[PDB]
Amino acid sequence: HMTSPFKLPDESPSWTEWRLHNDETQDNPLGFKESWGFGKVVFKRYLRYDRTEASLHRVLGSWTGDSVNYAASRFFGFDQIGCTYSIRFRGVSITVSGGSRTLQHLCEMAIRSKQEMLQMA
Amino acid sequence: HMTSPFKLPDESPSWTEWRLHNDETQDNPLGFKESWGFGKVVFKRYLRYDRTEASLHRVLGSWTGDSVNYAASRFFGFDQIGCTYSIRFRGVSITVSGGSRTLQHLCEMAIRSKQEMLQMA
RNA sequence: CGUACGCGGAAUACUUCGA
RNA sequence: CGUACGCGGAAUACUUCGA
Repeated sequence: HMTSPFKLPDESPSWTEWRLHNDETQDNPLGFKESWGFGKVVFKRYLRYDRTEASLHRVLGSWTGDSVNYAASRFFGFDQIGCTYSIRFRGVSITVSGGSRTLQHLCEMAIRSKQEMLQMA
Repeated sequence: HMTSPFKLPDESPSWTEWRLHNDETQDNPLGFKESWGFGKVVFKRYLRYDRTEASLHRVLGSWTGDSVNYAASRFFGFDQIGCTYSIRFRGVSITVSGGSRTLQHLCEMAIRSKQEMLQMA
């Protein structure tokens, strides 16, 4: 059981729920997918999002600079390792990548990209 | 001679200039690298940037939604193609990717990521 | 700054198979 | 929504070679 950088559990819909949603509505999916990779390990999350202020606040809390650093530090070594944050929403994907030594900046760019991605008209 | 999505020419420093800059100063490079890829074709640019308002204004003009769409449309076909914008600055890289059908949104996210990247403390 | 290459990881696009 | 795979492209990290 590795330590995840996420503070909220995964919310992936079952194949059935996904199908039901499809027949009900795309630019209106159940949510978005985001991931954090440290070296050879990747952690993923699908989170429900409905474009409301309440929902945006909730999902922006899925990870923080501190939770990412704590999870990432477990994989640090003599040499620098590759770190990456990815988020996909409505057909568009943004990936922020860099070496572990720039993790702080990586997280700053990651959270900003996340907010902009979710607040896309 | 293919049509580039860029409106400013490349400014890659020679090996000599780069070396001279190194001995003079990293979080203070001569500039940043950005690229636009449409299908199997990629266009690249290294642009000088000194963190000033004047410089930021200048480099944000290297491409627009219109110049990207005109360059990208040359590669459109029956099926959708993969499009990508990448920018690297001070050890951090941001890549915005998606299918050609989302190019408009891709460009919106790309320009925002570019501005945030260049205005990183 | 740039060139060629290898490994790992990742992203996107198209296609297909499986629930 | 998810799984496995192939091709192309791309990104990052480490290493090395070449200017």
